[PDB]
Amino acid sequence: PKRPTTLNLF
Amino acid sequence: DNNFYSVEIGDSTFTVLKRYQNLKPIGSGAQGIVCAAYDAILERNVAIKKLSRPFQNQTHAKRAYRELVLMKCVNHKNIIGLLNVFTPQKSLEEFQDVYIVMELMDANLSQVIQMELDHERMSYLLYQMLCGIKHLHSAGIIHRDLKPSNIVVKSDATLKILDFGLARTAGTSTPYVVTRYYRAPEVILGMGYKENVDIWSVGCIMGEMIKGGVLFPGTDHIDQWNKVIEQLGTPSPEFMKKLQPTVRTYVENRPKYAGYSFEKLFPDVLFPADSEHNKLKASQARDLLSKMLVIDASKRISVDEALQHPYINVWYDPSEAEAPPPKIPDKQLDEREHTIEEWKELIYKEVMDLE
Repeated sequence: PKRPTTLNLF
Repeated sequence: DNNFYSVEIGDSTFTVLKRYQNLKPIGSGAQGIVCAAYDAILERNVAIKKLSRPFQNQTHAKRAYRELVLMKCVNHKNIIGLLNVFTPQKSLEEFQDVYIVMELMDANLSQVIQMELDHERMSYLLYQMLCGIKHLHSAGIIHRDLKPSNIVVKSDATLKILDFGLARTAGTSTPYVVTRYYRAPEVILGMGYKENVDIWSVGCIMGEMIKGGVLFPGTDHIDQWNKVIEQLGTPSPEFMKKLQPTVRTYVENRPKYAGYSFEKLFPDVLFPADSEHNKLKASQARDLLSKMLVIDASKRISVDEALQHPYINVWYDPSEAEAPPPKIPDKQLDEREHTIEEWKELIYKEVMDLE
């Protein structure tokens, strides 16, 4: 299970 | 000519090192106003918290000290980074203002609450919040005011906690300084508190993330208690017994409530599709919510357990979760009264040391 490396803050 | 310089931000004056440029207003802490700024030397954004004559007052100085001290010795990828501290004034006689420079994240949790996280995101953010908090607790410090606007994130999905003005060791010893909606029962009803007071806040925050809105809105300090019991149902008598007698009467007088189940508090519609693999499940989330959001503190899960909880521990990494505690110079004990002037000197030495 991979850690996310993105988060959409737009 | 000189080292510092001045900009008016609305009605407020920021006097800072010339390295710091293009201040913009962004916020406030318990104490303090905060600007974003360019650090022309490191070539990056930062945040500059101004504290105005913090020695003005028992309160202001206590908090200022704590925040100075804690910002220094704390060391974790999930706590906000110290970068700098100063004061433009040139002597204990001159001395009046403090500035703290910090990493600038991208947004606070505001911000995330309205967007629809996948489980892996939601769980990961919590996981990070908890590592942060396990760091603080590991040295016996309680944040006390966790809440979306004190938690910041970055678009690579990392997360840190912020503001240590209210942070200190375990409770008893003034009520209305924690933000209404995140007040644990122990805090609402005036019984004093242990570290898992922070757990309550985490539960509210998590709940907010899923709920899309504040978990226990609460139209004033007393109504707050209504919102809690309306949802979780009436605490046990075993719990009532621990109340001070004056507060106990009010409480036992409240209308009784069964409260909803977490299944009804937090139904599937609210959650994203369940995970590819196993533990990232709505029901597992429910299960964690149900051990955090628990009125009776002595029945409430700790951070350690929360890290072990199946919904969270899928990211578990000991070098993040079991790092050495911050070392606090044993001087600072988050309680002792001092004076108009004793404080003024404490902070100054403390800024001086840190400059």
